[PDB]
Amino acid sequence: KVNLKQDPAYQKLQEYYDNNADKINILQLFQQDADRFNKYSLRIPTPNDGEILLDYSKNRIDDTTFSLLLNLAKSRNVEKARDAMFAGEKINFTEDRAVLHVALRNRQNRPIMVNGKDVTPDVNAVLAHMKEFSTQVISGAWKGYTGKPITDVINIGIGGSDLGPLMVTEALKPYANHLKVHFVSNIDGTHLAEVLKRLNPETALFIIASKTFTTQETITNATSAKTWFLEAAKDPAAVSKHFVALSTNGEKVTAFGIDPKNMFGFWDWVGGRYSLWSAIGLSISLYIGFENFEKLLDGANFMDNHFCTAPLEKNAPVILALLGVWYGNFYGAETHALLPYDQYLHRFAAYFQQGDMESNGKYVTRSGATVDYSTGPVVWGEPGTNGQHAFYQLVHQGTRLIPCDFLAPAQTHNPIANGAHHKILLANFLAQTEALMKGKTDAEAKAELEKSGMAPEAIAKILPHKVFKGNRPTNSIVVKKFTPFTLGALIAMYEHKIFTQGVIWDINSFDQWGVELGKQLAKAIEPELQDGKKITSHDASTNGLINFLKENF
Amino acid sequence: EPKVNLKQDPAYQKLQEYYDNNADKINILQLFQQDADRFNKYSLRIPTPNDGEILLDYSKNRIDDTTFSLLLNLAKSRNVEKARDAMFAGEKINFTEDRAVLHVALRNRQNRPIMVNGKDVTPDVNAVLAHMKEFSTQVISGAWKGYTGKPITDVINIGIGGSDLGPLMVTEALKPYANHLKVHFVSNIDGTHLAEVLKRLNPETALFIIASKTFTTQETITNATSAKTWFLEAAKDPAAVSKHFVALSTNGEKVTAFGIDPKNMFGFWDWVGGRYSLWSAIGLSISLYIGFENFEKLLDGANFMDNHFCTAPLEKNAPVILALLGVWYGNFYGAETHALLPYDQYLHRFAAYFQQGDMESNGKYVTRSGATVDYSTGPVVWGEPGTNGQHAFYQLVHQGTRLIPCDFLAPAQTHNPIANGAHHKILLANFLAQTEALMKGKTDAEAKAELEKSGMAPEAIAKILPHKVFKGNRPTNSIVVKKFTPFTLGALIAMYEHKIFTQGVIWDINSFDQWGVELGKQLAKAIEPELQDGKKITSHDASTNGLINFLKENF
Repeated sequence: KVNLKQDPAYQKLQEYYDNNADKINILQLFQQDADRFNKYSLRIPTPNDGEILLDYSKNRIDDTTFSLLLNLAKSRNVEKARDAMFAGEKINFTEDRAVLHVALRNRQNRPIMVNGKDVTPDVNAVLAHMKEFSTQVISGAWKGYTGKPITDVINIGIGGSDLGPLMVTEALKPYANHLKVHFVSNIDGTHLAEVLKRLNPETALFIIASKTFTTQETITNATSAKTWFLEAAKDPAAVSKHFVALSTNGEKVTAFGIDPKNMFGFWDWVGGRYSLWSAIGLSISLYIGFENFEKLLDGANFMDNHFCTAPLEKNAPVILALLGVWYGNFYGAETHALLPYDQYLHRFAAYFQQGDMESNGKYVTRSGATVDYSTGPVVWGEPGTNGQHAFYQLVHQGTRLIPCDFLAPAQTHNPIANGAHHKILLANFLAQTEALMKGKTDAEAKAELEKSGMAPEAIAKILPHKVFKGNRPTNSIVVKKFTPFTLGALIAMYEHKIFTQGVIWDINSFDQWGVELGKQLAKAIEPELQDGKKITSHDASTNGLINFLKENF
Repeated sequence: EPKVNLKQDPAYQKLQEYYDNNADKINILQLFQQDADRFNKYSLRIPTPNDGEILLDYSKNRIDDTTFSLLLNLAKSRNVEKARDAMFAGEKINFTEDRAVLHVALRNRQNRPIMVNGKDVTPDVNAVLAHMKEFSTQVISGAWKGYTGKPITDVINIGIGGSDLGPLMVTEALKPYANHLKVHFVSNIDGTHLAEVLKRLNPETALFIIASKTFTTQETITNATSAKTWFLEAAKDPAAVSKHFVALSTNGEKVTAFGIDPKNMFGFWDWVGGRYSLWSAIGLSISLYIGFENFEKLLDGANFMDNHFCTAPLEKNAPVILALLGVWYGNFYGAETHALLPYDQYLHRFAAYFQQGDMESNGKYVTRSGATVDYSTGPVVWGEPGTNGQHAFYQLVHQGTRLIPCDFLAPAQTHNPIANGAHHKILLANFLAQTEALMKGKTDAEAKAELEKSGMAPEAIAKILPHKVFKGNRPTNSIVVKKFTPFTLGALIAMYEHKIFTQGVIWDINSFDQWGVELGKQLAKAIEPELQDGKKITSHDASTNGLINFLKENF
């Protein structure tokens, strides 16, 4: 696969950019084209959750740009790559592994082969186990060491074993049963300690989420949790009523004191940052029930089918991928913001900060060459209207191009004050994207200042500060309501956007070699922090930091 | 006193020429190889009276002695010291709004006179503080009763922007100092936010704090009126309102019309920016949660940093140093972002807070003279605490295509030394190793030597090798405190406040206004009636119409 800057489609986009960059103005495009919203929006009907609208019209694209972008998807063989993923080819080429999160939500049970065997029965067997356990815990059948029902579920995991379950349980809170859920991930003892203070050992269920069952942070947290537990329970045999594992290592799990009957497995073709759909989603199933966890899978499967069947010019993940490449590789924007106008989705941007950045924060191509072009952006955001009142000043009147995805539901789960709060929330959702596109010219701001009765000199002083240049691009995504289905569909849509960008950049979206160096160096430092001896083994900064911390232990 | 266009400033030109000649050659590791005294030269220890030293280690940066000199000349050329003194004197440096900028007066612990409109603001500041102290002790003690004669159990701050983020972030950061009160923060106009708090409350024992200067802020007042409605459904007595709602505000007319007694209005002043307001009456939720004595220590820490910023010569002045590094990376290397990475779960909202304080301050494009900038201003600020961030996005910081200066922060001591300190040792090892890694990287030779030592078939070594290389040369600041306490937190917040200020000075922008809010607010007001009415909407651009009409079909 040829270096991307020598790809003829990429070259054509560079030529066009170099000649037209500065002449693309979104408002002017709207003024000249009454069909613009119809042309650059996609409505995706669902069986039972309404339509999903993707409105990508407030972007710096016209007919020429859109064709040139589609042609880049074609020249980088996005469709072929997609089909390779879905067929279980070993597309994680540095680890020589398949990439099959889509198998976890294969609701049609189509055969998908790995090492000569269909994985569907294995996937479905884990799901049936999750369903049985969930019912046992939720119903009170599963009892603690003094014979009581569980009241609290504590997930302990890092990265992919934490963010997904945390984000989704917060997003789908209205669907919760009576169980309280807690998430521990930081090695910082604060994280565990503040959870344990809320708990009764007799009614607490811990879920230790780690494939290896040797991950440092998660095992340390797990063992500290066990120690606390046994201070209450005294009896090591009681650990098996209060600790279960999402893992492959039956020996280690058994040695920790978990019954291996309560080990929920998954596979090397499930990436951590694509894992919430697996056994890793057990805390989701427990919190909102298995039938809701299945609807989340259904939504994801729906989107997987859209990604597979929709032609490129009507394929939501592709179009999103292409827009990001446009802003990132041609306009040079470093970042991309996720702005859900929904407080429950407060951790959505954090979740994709991982799914996107850990996937596409790469620099080596499949041929082993180093890229000479931009790859993944810094992904960030806060839900509206909170972010709106924190940082939008800079999105409107700073020096930066920041493409933003604005998301909202038509309906709220909390229609307080006869719906009044939701109307205001949606008005802001709409107005901000309108504002970013349209801006406010010198003439418009001046006319306002005159009509307000300000004198000419005062108007001169303030006027430049009141001008909004606009032409700032946004996508708007609307659902009828955020439900397990529509959330699953959206998560999967972003998963496939990320995949498609990786294919264009010819990187490996599915490995993570970049975490190895810090892990090694941390292991080397651990023993040096065990006493007050002066450390000289590193560069002078690391040494100097270590000795300062020793003075202050 | 507008300044020359920054790219024309002779000190900025000198930097540009040096960057043009040396950007490709500056390698942090090499600079350590060649200067054994590097850590000593490019670090600062600031002793505090009771909280140990604060260490800023800025040695893992793409700077040599020439770079550092040239950056200091820029802070001189742009008159940072004069601009500081002007702020601290009460001059009207918020030039678009013609207002003073005096969050430093909120923590003026020495009671120095500070003049606004011919009057010392110090007595005013101190009266409000005295009031906050009296009220906080009354609520905390149980002496302040609800409408059925019970002590308060829950405190609900309602506010947006600067009336929320500071109190939220500081209560989370100082949670080990909390008393028995539960604190709640409602900010979003999204009904979910209020509703999920109200479910946990007993109207007999809940106290609401309505934080808004004008007392007209739409989202805050909508939330407040909904809370009041809930409240009165239970209390059924307009008089009960004054036992359960207080205001952080100066509009006594509107407060009192809401049902709050003006005795329970805690005022602040127009020279207090929202994003710099937690030190004022706006901090009442903090005072309530961790007690007034602790709130004063927070103030003391900020005052201590204010004094440092005033007295330290540029070359040993932490805010200025951090500001100048950020201009180096932003304006010369072109980096768009800056990451804040506290290795501290209590500080999980620290980056979020500085998203506002930095980006709403310096996300600006018009200079003091009214001219549009032709250089970059404020970066996108972002981050998550360690080690959470570490397992989310550090792949990209290590091996992506982007320069991302990061501030790593950690304490030598934890408030939660569980398992005999074992978690905190690991936490610290990661705090240290990550910046070491970012600086040192790992060459083809280093990677290959490791691979050789695993039983790796040479074929497989060759195919994996390039993926295992780390370019390194990625800069960081490391900030260490003895412990995150109210004082050390206050000092660090102020430090970043003064970083932001110094950058604003250099860029010749107004760090203290926020005219960028207005267009969106006006366009939302127009849309409101259109969401209610029956008609197909056609008054906007096709996208806004299309979105409206799709929403309307799904109502």
